Amino acid sequence: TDFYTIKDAQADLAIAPLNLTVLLAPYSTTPATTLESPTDGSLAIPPGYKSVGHFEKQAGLTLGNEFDSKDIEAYGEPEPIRTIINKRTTTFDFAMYQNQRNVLELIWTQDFSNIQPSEFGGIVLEAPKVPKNIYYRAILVGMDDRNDRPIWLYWLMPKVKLDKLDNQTLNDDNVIEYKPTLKAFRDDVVGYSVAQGFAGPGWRDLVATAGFGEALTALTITPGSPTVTVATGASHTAQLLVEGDNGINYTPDVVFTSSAPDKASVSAAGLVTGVAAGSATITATKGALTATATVTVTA
Amino acid sequence: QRNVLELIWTQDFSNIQPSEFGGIVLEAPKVPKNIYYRAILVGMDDRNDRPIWLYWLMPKVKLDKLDNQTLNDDNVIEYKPTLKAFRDDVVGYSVAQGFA
Amino acid sequence: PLSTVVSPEDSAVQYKANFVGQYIGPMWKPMGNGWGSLGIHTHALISEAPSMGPNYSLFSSAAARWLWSMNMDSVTIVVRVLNVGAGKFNVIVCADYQMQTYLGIQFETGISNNKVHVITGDGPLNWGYQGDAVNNTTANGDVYTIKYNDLLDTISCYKGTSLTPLIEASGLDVPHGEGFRYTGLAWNTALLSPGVEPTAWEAKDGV
Amino acid sequence: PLSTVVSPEDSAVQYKANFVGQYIGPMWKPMGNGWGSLGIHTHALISEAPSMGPNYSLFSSAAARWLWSMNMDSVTIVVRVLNVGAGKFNVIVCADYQMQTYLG
Amino acid sequence: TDFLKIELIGRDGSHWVLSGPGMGQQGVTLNPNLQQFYDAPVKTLYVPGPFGEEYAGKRVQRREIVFSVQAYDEDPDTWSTVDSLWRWAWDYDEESELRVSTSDGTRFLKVRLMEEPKPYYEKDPHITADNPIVMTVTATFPYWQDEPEELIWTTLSTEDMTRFPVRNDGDVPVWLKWTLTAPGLWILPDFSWGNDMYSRGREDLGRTVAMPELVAGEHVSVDSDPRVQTLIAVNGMPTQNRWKGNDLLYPLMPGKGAEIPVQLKNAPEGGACKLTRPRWYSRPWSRPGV
Amino acid sequence: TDFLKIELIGRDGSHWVLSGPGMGQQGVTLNPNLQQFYDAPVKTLYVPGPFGEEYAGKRVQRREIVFSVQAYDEDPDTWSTVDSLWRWAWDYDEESELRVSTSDGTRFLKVRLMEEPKPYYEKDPHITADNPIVMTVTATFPYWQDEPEELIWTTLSTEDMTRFPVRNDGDVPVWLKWTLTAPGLWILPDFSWGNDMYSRGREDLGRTVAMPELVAGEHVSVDSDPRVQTLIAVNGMPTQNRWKGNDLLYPLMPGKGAEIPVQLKNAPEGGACKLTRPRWYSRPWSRPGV
Amino acid sequence: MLSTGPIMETLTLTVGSAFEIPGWKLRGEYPAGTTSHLVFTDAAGGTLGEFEGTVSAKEIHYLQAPDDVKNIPHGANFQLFVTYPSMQPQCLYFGTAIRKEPRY
Amino acid sequence: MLSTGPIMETLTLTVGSAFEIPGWKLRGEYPAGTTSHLVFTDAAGGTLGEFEGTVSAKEIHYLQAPDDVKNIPHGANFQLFVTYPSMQPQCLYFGTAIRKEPRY
Amino acid sequence: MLSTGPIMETLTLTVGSAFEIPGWKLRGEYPAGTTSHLVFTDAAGGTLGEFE
Repeated sequence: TDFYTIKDAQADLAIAPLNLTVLLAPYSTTPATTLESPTDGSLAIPPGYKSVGHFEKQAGLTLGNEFDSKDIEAYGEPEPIRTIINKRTTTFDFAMYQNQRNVLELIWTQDFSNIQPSEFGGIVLEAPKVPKNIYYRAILVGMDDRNDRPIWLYWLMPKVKLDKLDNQTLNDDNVIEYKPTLKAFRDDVVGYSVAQGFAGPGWRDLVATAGFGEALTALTITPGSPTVTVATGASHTAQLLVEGDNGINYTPDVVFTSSAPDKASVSAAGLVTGVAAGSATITATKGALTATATVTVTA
Repeated sequence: QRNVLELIWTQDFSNIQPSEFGGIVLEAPKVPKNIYYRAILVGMDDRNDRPIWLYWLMPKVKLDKLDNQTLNDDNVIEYKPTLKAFRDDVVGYSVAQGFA
Repeated sequence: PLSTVVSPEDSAVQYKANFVGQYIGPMWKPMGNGWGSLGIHTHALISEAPSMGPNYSLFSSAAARWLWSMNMDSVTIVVRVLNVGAGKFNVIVCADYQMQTYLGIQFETGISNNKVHVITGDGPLNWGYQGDAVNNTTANGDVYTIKYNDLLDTISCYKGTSLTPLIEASGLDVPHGEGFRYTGLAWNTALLSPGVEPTAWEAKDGV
Repeated sequence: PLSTVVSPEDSAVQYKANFVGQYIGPMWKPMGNGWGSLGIHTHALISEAPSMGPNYSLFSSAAARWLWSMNMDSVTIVVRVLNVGAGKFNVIVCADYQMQTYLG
Repeated sequence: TDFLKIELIGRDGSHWVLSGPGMGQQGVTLNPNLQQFYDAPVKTLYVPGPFGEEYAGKRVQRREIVFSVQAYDEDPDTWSTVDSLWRWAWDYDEESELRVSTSDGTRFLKVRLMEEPKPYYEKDPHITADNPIVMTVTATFPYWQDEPEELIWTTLSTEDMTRFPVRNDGDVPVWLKWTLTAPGLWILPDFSWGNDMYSRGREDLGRTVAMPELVAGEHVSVDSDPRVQTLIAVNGMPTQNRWKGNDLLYPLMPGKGAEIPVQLKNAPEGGACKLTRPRWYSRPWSRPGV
Repeated sequence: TDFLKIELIGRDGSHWVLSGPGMGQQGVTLNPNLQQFYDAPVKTLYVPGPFGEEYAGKRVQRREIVFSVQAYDEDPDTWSTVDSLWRWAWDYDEESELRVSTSDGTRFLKVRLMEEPKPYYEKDPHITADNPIVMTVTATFPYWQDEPEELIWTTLSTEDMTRFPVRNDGDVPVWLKWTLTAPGLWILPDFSWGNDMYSRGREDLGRTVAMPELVAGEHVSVDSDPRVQTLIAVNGMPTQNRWKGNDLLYPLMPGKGAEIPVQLKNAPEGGACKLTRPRWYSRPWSRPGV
Repeated sequence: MLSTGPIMETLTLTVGSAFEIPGWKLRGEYPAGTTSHLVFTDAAGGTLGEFEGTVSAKEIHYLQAPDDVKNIPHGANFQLFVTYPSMQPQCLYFGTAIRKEPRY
Repeated sequence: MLSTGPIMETLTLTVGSAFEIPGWKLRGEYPAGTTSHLVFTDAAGGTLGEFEGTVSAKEIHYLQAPDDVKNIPHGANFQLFVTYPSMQPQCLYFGTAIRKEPRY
Repeated sequence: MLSTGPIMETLTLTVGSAFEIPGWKLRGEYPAGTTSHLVFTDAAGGTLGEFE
């Protein structure tokens, strides 16, 4: 086998976080199990998660992983036979610009929900007498939009706490930035400290290549004999679902066509509307794969 | 890809089933898992259409450390692990170097 | 470093069984019909102790072997039995670890075959006969003593308290020594109902 | 381990007693009449071996218990005996520790 | 971890989950580095011998468990409530239970405050509202226990006899307790189980001891435990006085068990016998051994 | 390494490969820094003299071996099983074997738990399923042993004599054991081998001692080692009681060997003799001494 | 180690719960005709239970009703054997069977 | 681990409060016909309570009444079975019940 | 170490399992006609097994 075939490198599996945002929620907010909407697979931020806004471009966002390790030594062996990772500490830091309520609450470790602006809008945010140990829920979601098929890659940290705060320098040519480091703790209710996830049409394209599940080889369709009504009513339209052999819905990816638009007119999303009584053929194609269904239309 | 992510997270993601729209979620384990792999580091020098394949065989490697990764709106996300070689009892060596 | 390796001087050993609990127990290794081929029958109709036999829900002929092995060639087996039907009950002596070759005493109960035989085993569930058959009627609670004497190379069966051999045989071609010191029981019935089955079993090294 | 090993409780026993040494020995414990109630009688007048019996210097009745117990309920006893005179001799099996209840 | 769950039942009946699933729900968690917690401290004796010293036996020592807890809450007032409750859950005179539950079941240790606890940091604890308490508890009975197995045999006959199934699944010998009703003459087993602690290991294999005849109302507790007197009459009578230098001498050795016989005679109104067998272990968890 | 193998055979007969080829197959390996393992501890005695202190003798001491093992498995349940099995492989009352195999052969040391093991890390052991157990074991007999060399001589004659080749190839004196049948008057050698411990090294060069006349059925074992009574009869008779205050006095010193003579007289049946020469060493491995 | 052996493992038993070994825990390459069985044993060598696994092309599945596994106690030994066609059985996983359940 | 084992767990109970297990934690694929069964028992084994969960396509939900859960004290054992259609019950979770309430 | 010597190695046996040593463990160049045999003996040297 040649070197290129042995390497089998794919450039499409390189995901660049072209855009990125961090969302913080109070610890009472229900944690985000996943960011993919169960309806159409779009991005679904759970309620209670508020974005922190812009942050510094040059600083980026650094995810730090720290391993505590212990070498096990054998009497009859010179080198360590094994090593044990006692713990993996995850932190992340970024330099955020905006001066909003949640940003300032995170910076000062105080709840400013009871802060009432003065008659002319002025506010004063006193630091707590004793620093307060407050936990939040963090979502770090980034978008790589390629060919109008975005990939949303995200980190879910159900429990984060301000670990340190970098010194801030005031310069008459730069805006004020707050650069916190947030350490992730393991949440008992969800059973993890940090999780990584992928979603989007681009990720749906790349699941098989990445190697999760099985490769898409058979394009099955919803039951191929749906009955539709010409007259307006409950049964004047019928929705078709296009699935792969690996249990992935490929309806947005496939192309819906009708060989007989007179009988059932098919939309892009996969809705056949009864127009004239008879039988129609609906075909959804994706590359070489295709699926067909014979729709019955009644007046 | 799956083997890269499994190595990074010290978890076996063979049972991870993509959702209806292909999305996956990879949770870090409760306690880091001590998993060993077998590594082949093979390089090719193409000289006069007579390649030299020089390779390293590590029959037992473990993720020793993982450096901090920085997200920048102009660079792809890279995972930079360090893998430590241990001596395999079945083959009797930890690292071998070969040419072909 | 050892000059010679000598087999340890294993002493005389004794074992008991009464079939009072729920199931058979691991001390009886099933054979021939595989695992789960043995069962306990209460016999509450005749007001007697429970007996061990085949599980007639899915089997008819079944053999069991004692988990442990006798430490000497000579052996005594005292069996208290019940006759709640027709069938054949085999007390198995000098068997191998698979009950392929063994001596045995067979008690047959039936309309015309109320008899006792000396048998040589060809597999756990198949056997051949040696010598004639002695007439013997077996009642509930009958106690039989099957002794294999190695010095005389004889197999004998005594009934109740009398010391005269109810049946006897000598010179039968069955291998002895190490690996042929396993004892057991077997049941063979044409019907799917208990026949002659043991409620009490004792084994002892030597005669 | 239980396959290979044989427990002391799960082992047949075999005991002998000869009295030819003309001493009681440490294997017989007197019962009922207390310590020192047993004795050995030679019977040298007739061609006979010594026999165990009561200490007739003190008692006319006695009992002895074999120091160790049997390992199974069924038991065999073989006694070679001498009828020197008038008396009652009991062979006792299935006895308790103090020989309160037994068959004989 | 879900493989191990540590709980404390205080002397006042309070329930705390210090480790495992549900830890910290009551505000108190368990800190690492807890000592003399797993194996029962045993010391061995040695006398001079020809080749140095010769083994002379072993003695088990009382447990001295030194551990630490975190009492925590978000507000100092509720932290103070939790800290007070934790202190209330302990004493010196009376003991509190410490249960360890694993796949091998639940085993408990009765522990008491060996000395005063050492609470809080160097500053006042109301600042952090999350403070460590250093506990030095002691186990007078160093063995981890399970619930004792109790058997009842009642009869209306004048003379009767029964067989109690008994088995020591633990790694240490246990001492049996009997509760015998009166009147009647009881005979109880004192089998050695091969124990040569009196040089009669096989001479006493089937040893039975006959308790003195009991008059009406003289119900007896017969505990073989060396800590307590063997015969205790409920009405205060000196029943041991009529017992002529006989005693229960042998514990239930590990790995041993049988159907021990209990006999009752001369009982005009029958009699009841209760057998209590303790379940003592040297470890919080251990696989069954035989 | 492949030059050294270390094994444990527990009180229950379990087999563990702590080090060497096949180590850790049962889940337990051996950690470094094991002490009082190689050389038998010996203390030397000194008495005041004109030039300081004069040599007064040597005494061997029991071994106090403190060593750590590591019990590991992938899943905590199986790790718990492994740890329980390792704990079950040890006891205080009974000893377990510790075998060292090298090119010099296999030598074993019988060790028992001197005190309670110290298991696990500061946190609960189910987190890692890979935990160290610190074992403080002791060797009452401090010498490393090989299987003893045994010789048998049988005779049908009433009077006979034989010679047993004997040689101590180790570095410590060994004490011979005899097994002599009965009836018969035996004369056994007690050669000094030039040992001046009694100031009779040259006088007792060819010392022989007569056992008392053995009666029928009184087969005897004559163990010269000091841990054991010299004469013990099979039938329980007091042979050493009959033997008038004599004794076997000398061990077979290192580097010494000869054809020691055994004499049998007054044996109408003709009798048998067995000589057992122990193979004791002060180190787990050593080249043969000459 | 010239000859490979089994892997030490644990099984979980629960009262009222079906005993199941998922096939993804016994994934492999099994040609048609490959059999597999699992044997439980006490400390004396007696069989407490024998079961046959459903061997598919790339997995082996075990599934037993709670009645079958009721009698196997906590701490019993287990062996798992796979017999390839025209080949002798080989042990894959040996080990112990713990009972993870509320104790009474 | 070769077999499917229950996870040790604890259930909190409060006097005067409704017992409820939220569905978002008992997640998993449950085909139509699935049922859930939560059993509360004491030290002896006497059944303190039987409850049936309302299964859905992806969740199992429990919701009882304070009158229903009044009889269950702290330390009572519990186990949660899930029975797929045409299958034997499988113990998802076992463990113990603690009470988070003002002690009396 | 002037002379060729054996390597101290261990074997694994299981009851009810086929004893097997894989070929890739006993590697090396073996010309035609080479014969290998494995001998199992006891503590006294008595042969208790031999395989080809």
